[PDB]
Amino acid sequence: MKRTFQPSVLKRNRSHGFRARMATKNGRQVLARRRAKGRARLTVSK
Amino acid sequence: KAKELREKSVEELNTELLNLLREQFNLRMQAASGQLQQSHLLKQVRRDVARVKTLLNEKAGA
Amino acid sequence: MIREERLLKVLRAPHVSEKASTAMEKSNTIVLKVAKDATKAEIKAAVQKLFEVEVEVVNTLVVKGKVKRHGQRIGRRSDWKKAYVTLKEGQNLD
Amino acid sequence: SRVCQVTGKRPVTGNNRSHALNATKRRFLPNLHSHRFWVESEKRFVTLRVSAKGMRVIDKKGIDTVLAELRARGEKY
Amino acid sequence: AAKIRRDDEVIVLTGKDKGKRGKVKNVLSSGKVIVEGINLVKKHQKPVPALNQPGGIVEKEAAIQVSNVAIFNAATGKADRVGFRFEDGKKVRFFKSNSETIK
RNA sequence: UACGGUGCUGAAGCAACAAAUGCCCUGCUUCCAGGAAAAGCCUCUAAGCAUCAGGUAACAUCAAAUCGUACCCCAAACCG
RNA sequence: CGAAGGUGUGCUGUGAGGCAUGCUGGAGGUAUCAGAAGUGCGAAUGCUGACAUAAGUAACGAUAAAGCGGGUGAAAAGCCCGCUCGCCGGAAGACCAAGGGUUCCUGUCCAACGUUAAUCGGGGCAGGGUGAGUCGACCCCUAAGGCGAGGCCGAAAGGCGUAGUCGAUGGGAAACAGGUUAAUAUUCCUGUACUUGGUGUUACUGCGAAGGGGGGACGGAGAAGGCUAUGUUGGCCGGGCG
RNA sequence: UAAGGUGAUAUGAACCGUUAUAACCGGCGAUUUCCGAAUGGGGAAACCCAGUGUGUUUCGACACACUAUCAUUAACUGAAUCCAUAGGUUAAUGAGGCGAACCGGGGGAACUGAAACAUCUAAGUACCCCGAGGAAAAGAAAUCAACCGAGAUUCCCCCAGUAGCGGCGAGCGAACGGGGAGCAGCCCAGAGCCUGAAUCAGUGUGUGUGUUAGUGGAAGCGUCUGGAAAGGCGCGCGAUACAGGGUGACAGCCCCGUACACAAAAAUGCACAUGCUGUGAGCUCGAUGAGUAGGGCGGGACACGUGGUAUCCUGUCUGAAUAUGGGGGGACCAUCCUCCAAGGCUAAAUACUCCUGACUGACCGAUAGUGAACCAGUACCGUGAGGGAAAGGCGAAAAGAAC
Ligand SMILES: [Mg+2]
Ligand SMILES: [Mg+2]
Ligand SMILES: [Mg+2]
Ligand SMILES: [Mg+2]
Ligand SMILES: [Mg+2]
Ligand SMILES: [Mg+2]
Ligand SMILES: [Mg+2]
Ligand SMILES: [Mg+2]
Ligand SMILES: [Mg+2]
Ligand SMILES: [Mg+2]
Ligand SMILES: [Mg+2]
Ligand SMILES: [Mg+2]
Ligand SMILES: [Mg+2]
Ligand SMILES: [Mg+2]
Ligand SMILES: [Mg+2]
Ligand SMILES: [Mg+2]
Ligand SMILES: [Mg+2]
Ligand SMILES: [Mg+2]
Ligand SMILES: [Mg+2]
Ligand SMILES: [Mg+2]
Ligand SMILES: [Mg+2]
Ligand SMILES: [Mg+2]
Ligand SMILES: [Mg+2]
Ligand SMILES: [Mg+2]
Ligand SMILES: [Mg+2]
Ligand SMILES: [Mg+2]
Ligand SMILES: [Mg+2]
Ligand SMILES: [Mg+2]
Ligand SMILES: [Mg+2]
Ligand SMILES: [Mg+2]
Ligand SMILES: [Mg+2]
Ligand SMILES: [Mg+2]
Ligand SMILES: [Mg+2]
Ligand SMILES: [Mg+2]
Ligand SMILES: [Mg+2]
Ligand SMILES: [Mg+2]
Ligand SMILES: [Mg+2]
Ligand SMILES: [Mg+2]
Ligand SMILES: [Mg+2]
Ligand SMILES: [Mg+2]
Ligand SMILES: [Mg+2]
Ligand SMILES: [Mg+2]
Ligand SMILES: [Mg+2]
Ligand SMILES: [Mg+2]
Ligand SMILES: [Mg+2]
Ligand SMILES: [Mg+2]
Ligand SMILES: [Mg+2]
Ligand SMILES: [Mg+2]
Ligand SMILES: [Mg+2]
Ligand SMILES: [Mg+2]
Ligand SMILES: [Mg+2]
Ligand SMILES: [Mg+2]
Ligand SMILES: [Mg+2]
Ligand SMILES: [Mg+2]
Ligand SMILES: [Mg+2]
Ligand SMILES: [Mg+2]
Ligand SMILES: [Mg+2]
Ligand SMILES: [Mg+2]
Ligand SMILES: [Mg+2]
Repeated sequence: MKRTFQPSVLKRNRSHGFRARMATKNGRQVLARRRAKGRARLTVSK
Repeated sequence: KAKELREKSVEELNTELLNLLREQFNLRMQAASGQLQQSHLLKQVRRDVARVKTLLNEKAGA
Repeated sequence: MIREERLLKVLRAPHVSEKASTAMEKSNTIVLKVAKDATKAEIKAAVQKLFEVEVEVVNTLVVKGKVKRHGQRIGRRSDWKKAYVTLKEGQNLD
Repeated sequence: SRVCQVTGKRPVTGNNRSHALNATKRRFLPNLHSHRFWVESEKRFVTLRVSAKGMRVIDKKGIDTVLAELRARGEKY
Repeated sequence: AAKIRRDDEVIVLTGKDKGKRGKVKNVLSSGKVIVEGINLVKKHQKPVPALNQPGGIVEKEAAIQVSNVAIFNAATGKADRVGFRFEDGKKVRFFKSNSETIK
């Protein structure tokens, strides 16, 4: 069957990437939460 | 060498830095092969380049 | 004019290999491990100055680092750059 | 923004209370209107989005005093 | 400000060699010394083709705590604790007994 | 000949027929549902420049950097 | 001269319990009288870990299919070489994009992985391997759309949007054949080409745009005609005479 | 400060050093790639592409600096449109982003409870947004009181679960007054007279006191058991040091320390003193914050749900007097008392702990305690936001088992 994850790095980075998070206010709050929790990989972006 | 190098000109320190960098190249290719059997010379050279760059920023612009 | 200090920091090591020995004895081409940010003109100037030898052409490629496991902890080696430096005919090098 | 430039009036929030005292949040907007005021010294018109209270203030104090207050406040006109 | 140093002659206070003497060969950063000829262990040394070792039961010296040794006072023939004083503006060692400067 | 290979040499190398969903064809015919944009490219002059700049024509010389390039890709290497 | 803890035994109390001691263990334990409680577990389709059971049972993943000799090796139904057999063949062959990211090649190992064994492997370990002016990206250009100086609007955050600037899936310069590596090749080599920019001379002399125009530049279906790829036969050459 | 070193797993190699530029610690410095507010333009973060200028060139080209936006100011320029203005450009200064809690403000729930539920509650709570400081806010009476008087603000204990509010239900819940912590008052709405006089800010200097490396630092032997003594048994000694930790079993006297005594080239905090710059001090005579108070309508805050409801705020419409005046004293009037709104500033007591140092615990002791004693916000899962583990101990010493 066709499963729900059909990967594409361009769409992955445009949707969940660093500059897509840094563009908006709420996306910057996402990066602030992951730094406070201490995530190693802060975003998707390679 | 900070006392020796302090008694030098800017062009003399630049000449020594270029002779150090040539020695650092010849050591790096020598240790690239298995020829170099004195590994401490790479460290001695890297410190002496840092001392020359320090004294150059002291004598010029300071 | 490319500066001599950069020309001294461009070249890292010669690369020993069966392919390097073949290209050295057949095509008169040496294989060098170079700095990663080094370009072809910097390599041609470095070999033409530090070895005083005539370079015909330089081909470059980037070597991707392997992923190794020391014990059970994962790790990754560094990406490094490789240069095929074709010397002109008659030129010789140790 | 529904803000009087002269008085600094602003939409405040309150409640609609029904007969059964059912409270729903509403807003109280100022009666803002854009009006061209003739400045006699500079001999020109200045458009101000001003409430009718502010128009009574301009009719009482004069437009030169108010535009002095708006420059001391740091407000464009 | 170390009391027991390298070329010092010490006596052993505790352990399987309570009373023996020897010279310190090197001091370790962990608060241990290697005293020449005292704390002997027999290591089963494995042969290596490189390094040319045949491999046997090598008897060699193990480290010991600095607390377990004291500097031997060769005058009195005993152990003395070590104090520090300034002579000529220079920090020297001396024996707590007889106030004699360690040399 | 390490039987894996490596070296040397090397004939003929034409014609007919059939023939594509590929090419001419971004064509031609026809229909209505009436079928992207911009740059490169060509050209026109504006201010400006006046015999300098620039233009094309030939020739010489120099440069063309950087990154990817292994391998699977229908699959035991992708999503399951 | 052996603590706690563990494991037995003996004794004792109405009971919760208590005491002594053997073995293990190898360093802490604690009377009494008071004090404070994370103070007592068999159940909560309780939570976590370990071990059973069914049970050495079901199954070992397309009914495309295997047989033999020799080799290696501790050992071969499965590996290698060989001869036969069978299967796909508009694919179960070959080349890529997306995606993965060293799975590529060589040597070595067989613990784990592999639904069996394994000397084998996309497994472990070490080393090696990806070569471009012409391929592609980058780059020039824009679509849908996004962002958006100013601006307009909005309690605030912010929303929309002008000039602009991004944005391919589309437009835009140029390389082919042969050979070669264990592994790369339109990238290396041999041969033969091509394009766009430069500087520099020489001849000639209207050059100039963010502007104007042209071009780029565009649909569906259908009909033939002309070709080629390619194939067949003949000829030709080499070998053969079962 | 030093006789030992070149961080760890993790040896080894090659070396350095031993009386002082070995190492180590601290102060001030130097360098400080790329991304990221990211700021030269773009961008799918750690990448792509420039422009201008000044320099070098072995003409191939190299190196360095600068170039974001907005606000404010100044200069120049500059439309329709004459002047002008908008606009443009240069230049200078500043901001931007991050961050635990506390704080002020703008918005603002519902589950729930009421044994249902709609007024009410939960609760101005959670949450979102904005701004600030080391604290913030508030603050020097148009206040209370009661005919006696008090004398800014904030905080604690009472008053008091009282008075009240309230489908008078559920529930919400003061104040006056009293005891305390802490205390500090001032200025402009304006002229003069005397003129720099108090105070504050900044910047120097000097002294003291800290902080950021450090130094000295007492006093035990014998014997028995035992693998090992710090234990047992004797005999001594120190203590302004018997806090604590380590050392082969439990050490005041083995070690590190502790009590105590000191110590800083350099940086820096805090006090004073004073220098300089700026600042004005005091006296006299005045002035006394208008679309404001108040009112009507609709809401909100006050313990007070419109009620007989004072007081405060304002979205809307209005609208005074002004020291011979006005506000309040819980509907309202009269008398009396008290105060002077429509301009501001102000320390302390108060709140909190991302972080640092010291110490403590009838706090845990590896299914506990942080999710994490261990390379844990990791492995792993998820497109993503996000979720989120398991896993400690040889021995005194590797002497980690030659053969
Ligand atoms: Mg390349
Ligand atoms: Mg409500
Ligand atoms: Mg000891
Ligand atoms: Mg390929
Ligand atoms: Mg295939
Ligand atoms: Mg026992
Ligand atoms: Mg027991
Ligand atoms: Mg027992
Ligand atoms: Mg216990
Ligand atoms: Mg319990
Ligand atoms: Mg039960
Ligand atoms: Mg249970
Ligand atoms: Mg079974
Ligand atoms: Mg059965
Ligand atoms: Mg059966
Ligand atoms: Mg079966
Ligand atoms: Mg099968
Ligand atoms: Mg067989
Ligand atoms: Mg088989
Ligand atoms: Mg076969
Ligand atoms: Mg078949
Ligand atoms: Mg078929
Ligand atoms: Mg691998
Ligand atoms: Mg393979
Ligand atoms: Mg086996
Ligand atoms: Mg197996
Ligand atoms: Mg493998
Ligand atoms: Mg392009
Ligand atoms: Mg573009
Ligand atoms: Mg657009
Ligand atoms: Mg804007
Ligand atoms: Mg927009
Ligand atoms: Mg494309
Ligand atoms: Mg291949
Ligand atoms: Mg055009
Ligand atoms: Mg069409
Ligand atoms: Mg043909
Ligand atoms: Mg026959
Ligand atoms: Mg180290
Ligand atoms: Mg930039
Ligand atoms: Mg940018
Ligand atoms: Mg409710
Ligand atoms: Mg409800
Ligand atoms: Mg209820
Ligand atoms: Mg304040
Ligand atoms: Mg009175
Ligand atoms: Mg000391
Ligand atoms: Mg001491
Ligand atoms: Mg013990
Ligand atoms: Mg007043
Ligand atoms: Mg009012
Ligand atoms: Mg009223
Ligand atoms: Mg109201
Ligand atoms: Mg009114
Ligand atoms: Mg009033
Ligand atoms: Mg009354
Ligand atoms: Mg006031
Ligand atoms: Mg345990
Ligand atoms: Mg835990």
